[PDB]
Amino acid sequence: TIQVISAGLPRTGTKSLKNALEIIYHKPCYHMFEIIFNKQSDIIKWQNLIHDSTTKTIAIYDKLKELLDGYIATTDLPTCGFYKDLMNIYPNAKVLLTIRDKYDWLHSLRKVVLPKSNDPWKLKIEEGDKVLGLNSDFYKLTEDSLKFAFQKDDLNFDDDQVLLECYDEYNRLVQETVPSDRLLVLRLGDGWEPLCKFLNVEIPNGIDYPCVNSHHQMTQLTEQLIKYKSLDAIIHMFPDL
Ligand SMILES: OCc1ccc(NC[C@@]2(Cc3cccc(C(F)(F)F)c3)CCN(Cc3c[nH]c4ccccc34)C2)cc1N(O)O
Ligand SMILES: Nc1ncnc2c1ncn2[C@@H]1O[C@H](COP(=O)(O)O)[C@@H](OP(=O)(O)O)[C@H]1O
Repeated sequence: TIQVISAGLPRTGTKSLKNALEIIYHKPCYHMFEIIFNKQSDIIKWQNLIHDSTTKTIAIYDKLKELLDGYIATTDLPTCGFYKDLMNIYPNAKVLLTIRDKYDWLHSLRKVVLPKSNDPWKLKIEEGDKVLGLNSDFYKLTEDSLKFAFQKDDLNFDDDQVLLECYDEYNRLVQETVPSDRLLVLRLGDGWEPLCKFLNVEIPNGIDYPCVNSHHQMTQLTEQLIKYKSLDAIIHMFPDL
């Protein structure tokens, strides 16, 4: 069952955290990679779960628990905006918030997750997405999960100023909302020490804190997917996946 709730937004180090939690607990962690490289069936389940935000709350909470059964932690979209509900469902779970410089975050988001509608790189991302078998339902899940995390009904995804404001507002509100001894804010570069002390575990012996999922590596993955049109053919070059 869930031991750690991760509230950090995509492109803040969530895959490195997922890897780190799996090293610490020796059990699997949710992350969107789980959805795309393992379980594309859960897309609609998240999308429908998102529209839901008393017998309404019990129905939502049971569907969250079923989606997360078998995992010890959640990172990344679409679980982000549910961090408060997860605190209620799992009262002993600790909460992590991965953060970084807002401009670095926005660039990383634009290059990997949510390119502008007139960015030429969007064309490549979409071509690689088809090689992975991702359809418009996945795109709507990404957009709706971000809107849900930001608590916005209407969001112009092409507006960087609004995304930067939403980023700062989201990170501030997590730090206001999570009881303070229940929260650890992790900045990129912090390493094992703050995470292991917060979780009260020993630092893993002789291994660096994970450094995975860079935009440089995602750009290479997209380029290789577009070139050969086969994930099986290229997976050997991307051992993290
Ligand atoms: O939770 C991490 C996360 C969750 C979901 C997604 N979906 C983003 C993508 C789809 C998309 C959505 C909206 C607009 C567009 C656009 F604009 F291109 F049309 C594309 C763009 C790239 N595609 C492959 C992929 C990259 N990473 C992934 C992680 C997991 C699963 C797949 C991917 C998915 C990305 C990430 N990140 O952070 O990578
Ligand atoms: N240990 C680490 N040190 C520095 N940056 C790290 C890191 N682990 C992950 N990152 C950065 O976190 C981002 C990935 O976050 P996520 O896994 O949530 O999608 C990437 O930013 P860049 O796109 O700027 O390279 C990646 O380089």
